[PDB]
Amino acid sequence: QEAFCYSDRFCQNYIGSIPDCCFGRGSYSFELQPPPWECYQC
Repeated sequence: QEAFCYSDRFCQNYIGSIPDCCFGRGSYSFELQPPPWECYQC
């Protein structure tokens, strides 16, 4: 329910994991700090 949230769309700014990831700046992925294209930008 908690995808990894990266405030930046390049997936390298991990702020944690939250299920309300898209209620702020965030790109979410199910992997730890992957390449920019592997995250979904909110």
